[PDB]
Amino acid sequence: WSWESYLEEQKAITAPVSLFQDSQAVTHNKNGFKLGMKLEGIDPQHPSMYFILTVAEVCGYRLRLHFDGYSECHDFWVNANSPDIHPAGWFEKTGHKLQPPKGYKEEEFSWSQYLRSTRAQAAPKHLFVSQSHSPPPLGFQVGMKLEAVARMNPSLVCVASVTDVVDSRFLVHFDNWDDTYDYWCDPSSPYIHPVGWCQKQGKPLTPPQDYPDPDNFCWEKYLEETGASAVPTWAFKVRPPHSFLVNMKLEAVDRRNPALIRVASVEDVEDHRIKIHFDGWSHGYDFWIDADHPDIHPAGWCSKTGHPLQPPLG
Repeated sequence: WSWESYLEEQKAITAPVSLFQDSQAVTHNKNGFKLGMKLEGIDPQHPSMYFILTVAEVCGYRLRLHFDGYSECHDFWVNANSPDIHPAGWFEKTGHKLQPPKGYKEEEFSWSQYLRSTRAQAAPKHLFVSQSHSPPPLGFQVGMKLEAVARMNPSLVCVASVTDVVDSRFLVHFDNWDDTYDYWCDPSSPYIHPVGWCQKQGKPLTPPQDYPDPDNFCWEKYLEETGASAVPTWAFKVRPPHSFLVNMKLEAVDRRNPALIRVASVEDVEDHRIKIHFDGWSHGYDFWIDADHPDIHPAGWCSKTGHPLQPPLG
């Protein structure tokens, strides 16, 4: 099974490499991670928290991460060029807090001792794209407020704060709302707006949870109450809409079993998101995803990275 013949057969076209951020397209970097190596990384489900992680599996340019001491049903995949993982000792040097592996207390964890008691190695520093050596995102500092879209199913534009900054990105948090809604962005995200955007758009702004007298939430009053400043307008450099067109083919990670990447097709589009359909499967599986999501790639990504591509259901 090659893409050449599948295109010839379906009389289809692939989404050009130029439509992808090149972190989604780069295939020539070597994956240096090895089974057993230990490191630090955020919990996808709680992006504001850091844990000790172990490389559970290596496949192509990807790897499965395991929360030391916890159940294997929490393992998740990332690409080797993921900005959400860091080398051992990162949190300490960056002043971040670490959630100790199951069984330890924050006051009894030292990499030195830990590696020795587990007879393991820390993944070398030269594998991580993110280890705080980069220039912070311009104009976005911890404590600043803004309006951002929360994937609350359905989505809402809520009052939010920058609660963490790492290298070139920041973490958006929704005031007094559940932690799990946080997400890392950069200044060009299409989901963030400056304080006051909603009012100027004539849209409803969702105030903090249980904020007294929600109906009359007032940004100026709130910034006064918190002493927080608003992310300055100039800092927002929203990116242009993507140019993926319907029917273009590409490769996407199966979110029913992320260990697998299938042949995919653009089913529909919006300004910043595309709808994935896995060739040969029901449409019940279609799903929307941001155009810059790290789990979609140009055709041939698997082959070039040594990862198995699942052909359309035959």
